[PDB]
Amino acid sequence: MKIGVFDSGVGGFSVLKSLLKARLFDEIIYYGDSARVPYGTKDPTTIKQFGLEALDFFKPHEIELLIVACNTASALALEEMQKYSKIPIVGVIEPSILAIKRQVEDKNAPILVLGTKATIQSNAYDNALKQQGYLNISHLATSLFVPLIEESILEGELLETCMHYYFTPLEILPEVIILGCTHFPLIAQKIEGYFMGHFALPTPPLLIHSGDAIVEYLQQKYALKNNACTFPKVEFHASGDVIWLERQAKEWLKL
Amino acid sequence: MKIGVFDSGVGGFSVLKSLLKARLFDEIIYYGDSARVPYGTKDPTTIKQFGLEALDFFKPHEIELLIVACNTASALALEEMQKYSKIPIVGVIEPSILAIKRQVEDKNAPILVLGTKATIQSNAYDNALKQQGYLNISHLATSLFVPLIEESILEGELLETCMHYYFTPLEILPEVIILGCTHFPLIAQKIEGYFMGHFALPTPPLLIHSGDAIVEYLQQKYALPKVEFHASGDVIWLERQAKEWLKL
Ligand SMILES: CC(C)Cn1c(=O)n(C)c(=O)c2c(-c3ccncc3)n(Cc3cccc4ccccc34)nc21
Ligand SMILES: CC(C)Cn1c(=O)n(C)c(=O)c2c(-c3ccncc3)n(Cc3cccc4ccccc34)nc21
Ligand SMILES: N[C@H](CCC(=O)O)C(=O)O
Ligand SMILES: N[C@H](CCC(=O)O)C(=O)O
Repeated sequence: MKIGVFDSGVGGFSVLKSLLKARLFDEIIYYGDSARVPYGTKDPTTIKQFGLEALDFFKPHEIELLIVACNTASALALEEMQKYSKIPIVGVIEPSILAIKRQVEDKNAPILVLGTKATIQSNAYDNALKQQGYLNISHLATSLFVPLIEESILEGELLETCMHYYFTPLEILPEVIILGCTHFPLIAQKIEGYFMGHFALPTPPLLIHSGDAIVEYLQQKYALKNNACTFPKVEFHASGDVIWLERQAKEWLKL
Repeated sequence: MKIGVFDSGVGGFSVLKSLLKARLFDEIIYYGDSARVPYGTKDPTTIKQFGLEALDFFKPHEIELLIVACNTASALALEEMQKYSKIPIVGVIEPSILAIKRQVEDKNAPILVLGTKATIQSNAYDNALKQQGYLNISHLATSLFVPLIEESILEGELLETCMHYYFTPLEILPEVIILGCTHFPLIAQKIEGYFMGHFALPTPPLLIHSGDAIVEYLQQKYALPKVEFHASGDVIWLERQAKEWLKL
């Protein structure tokens, strides 16, 4: 089985890592639109066209399924992409909704959605959760987390101050935190730590990881038993910084 | 004269404002490639191509001269753009070098260049300054300044912490600081306040503004109001910003 993975850049690596461990596919074609990253600060119209152009990139690769690892693209371009695509396209939003549905029985549990400005503004998460019966939903566009993470500021006073900037205004004790952005898993522990040290939470909140969530979904939906190639063929492509992207793949994914 | 102004997005407003105040042109065609901003975080080969493509946008407008308000595009794509352009293309780097020549007589004056990662790695300013005889040139990529400014983090603890993160490691105290990025003028007084508050200085460092520098050059070189906005991203948003901040 040969599939594709699309993201605005290298961020999607966080989703790809999960996919690789789950041995769901024998071959993966990763494509990052690095020349235009980030997507999170842009509008729906622009994002949708980006999504459509991504489909064009994959046509020669003859993939049988496309994973939109980008949360922003999943929120703004997924519907349009699915409209014209002949192969199934799976985003990272619905899988997380289902993940929450399975592990969060209390419909009143306070849920906090974190993502880019575009993702949050879209209310993609909020709407899906409401449809599933959840009644305590809060969202925050922690936009600066993206560039900080890209500069590798994964700890220290600057990150702490940035988290403080976004989280201080919160008047809820989150029991569930959605890491609704490809970049957020890289500071998940820091985020959990902030809430445990700045709030009176009795126990750490449940963190929803987009990659683990989509893995769960794919296994069930497509009846995949984790028996694909052990050392799968993976290609990395991008609209820019491709040499760099390949280096990142070897350095962090050992591919 | 009818001219064009190019930037990766809305940032070029810092230059457009200077142009407008100087009442130099009868008509201006502003284009921000907001679908792909930022340029500063990307590699040179990508930025150069972005610049060439920008030229195509202005062709039907029949502009007489093009201003590249973007410091990053000025640093990386200007040479290539001028190669394939018949109309003059003026960037924001050389004009600043000239201003510095006029305002900084002391060749040993410590000069600090601030800009995007791409602009700083190009050594555009350093090379130009070296060529003109300056002996104490420093540079620093204050990358996070761009997104902080776009999110309107123009004061407070977060900006202070970010400036500290970038400035603390400096060993040389600048007497002159070049705001080599469209966004930096929005935190000019804060950058000024940082050095005045962290060191004992009788007078703040001289800040060089890209917009003011290019206005002087244009008046000089060209012995020198309809304004329309275009964008690869949300043009309506850009026009709304123009109405709010430029009253246009
Ligand atoms: C699959 C990842 C969990 C692996 N990984 C890290 O574990 N860790 C710990 C990483 O640090 C890492 C990095 C990394 C490399 C250089 N600078 C910042 C991050 N990168 C590349 C990278 C680059 C930019 C943004 C990214 C956003 C989301 C995932 C990866 C990103 N990958 C990293
Ligand atoms: C720079 C001045 C001509 C106008 N101006 C402000 O004075 N001031 C004080 C502004 O705040 C300003 C703003 C602004 C609007 C919304 N959020 C942040 C900044 N904007 C729009 C804007 C947006 C993003 C990045 C920009 C980078 C450089 C210049 C302007 C930018 N313009 C602002
Ligand atoms: N990939 C984006 C983050 C980076 C961007 O804004 O392009 C997301 O998951 O929302
Ligand atoms: N216009 C850029 C800043 C924004 C970007 O990186 O594109 C500059 O002047 O360097």
